[PDB]
Amino acid sequence: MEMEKEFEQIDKSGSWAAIYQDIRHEASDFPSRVAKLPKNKNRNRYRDVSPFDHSRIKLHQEDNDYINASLIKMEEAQRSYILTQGPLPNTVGHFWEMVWEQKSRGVVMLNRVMEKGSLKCAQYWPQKEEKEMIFEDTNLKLTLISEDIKSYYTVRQLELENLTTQETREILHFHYTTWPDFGVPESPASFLNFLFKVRESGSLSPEHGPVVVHCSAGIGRSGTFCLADTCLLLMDKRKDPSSVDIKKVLLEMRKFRMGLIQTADQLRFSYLAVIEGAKFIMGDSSVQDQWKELSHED
Ligand SMILES: O=C(O)COc1cccc(Cl)c1
Repeated sequence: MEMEKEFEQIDKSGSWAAIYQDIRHEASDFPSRVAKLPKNKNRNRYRDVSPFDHSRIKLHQEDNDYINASLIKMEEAQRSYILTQGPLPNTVGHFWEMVWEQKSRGVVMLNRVMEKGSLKCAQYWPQKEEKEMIFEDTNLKLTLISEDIKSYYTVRQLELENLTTQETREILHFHYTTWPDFGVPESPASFLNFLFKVRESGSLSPEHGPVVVHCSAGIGRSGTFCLADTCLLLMDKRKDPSSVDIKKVLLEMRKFRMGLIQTADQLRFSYLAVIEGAKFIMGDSSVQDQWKELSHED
């Protein structure tokens, strides 16, 4: 079925939980043996969220190459993403090693450091220009260059230096600050405005390594971001945009990391975002300005 009227049909029939459970039943199951080795216990934030062996990112390090991160490679859309957990106190150095080794330009952060009164990830970037960070275990230095705080999100320019070679690179940090503690946003307008800002920066393009996207576990909000991006790219590429099947795209992405999209509410929101985004893309370009306005980012 098409998307927007499949949507109206699930809403009127109140069957989002059943649609979502079908996806959970059909999703791939692949081994994650490296993640479960005892030496890696303090490298995993959640015991039930692990990367598959076949798609895990390997650190370039002969002692222990493990990080809880997965490469999602979308063949038709010609986009790749790295999805990862929020860094832990003992993995912040590994995180920036991965960014360096995979040649990523952008990092997309969809959570706040504290939510629901508990810590959801480590403070893994510097908050003041004059107070840079040094990661001794991986020999990297990280400096804040500039910060632009808007109503729904913040963009930071960072400098990452490999202290072994004295090479330096510019990394862009895209921080969505307004996802509610419970549930999903009422309107996808600010999330789509945010996605388009990431796109406009070059961070998702083939001349760079894959963008790194994370939330707390790296499957729920993170899954919503790449599912919406990939579906919109396919609708632009194809002769028949109504042939994009969001459930089939989601199952393809779940070949590469478990558990993407964590609730039936997140699934419904993903439909909403793709539907609204397909109107602003057209051929209607003015819709982009509309989202910006409706997002009240100032
Ligand atoms: O389902 C659960 O309770 C555990 O898995 C997660 C933990 C934190 C965040 C997210 Cl999205 C999932």
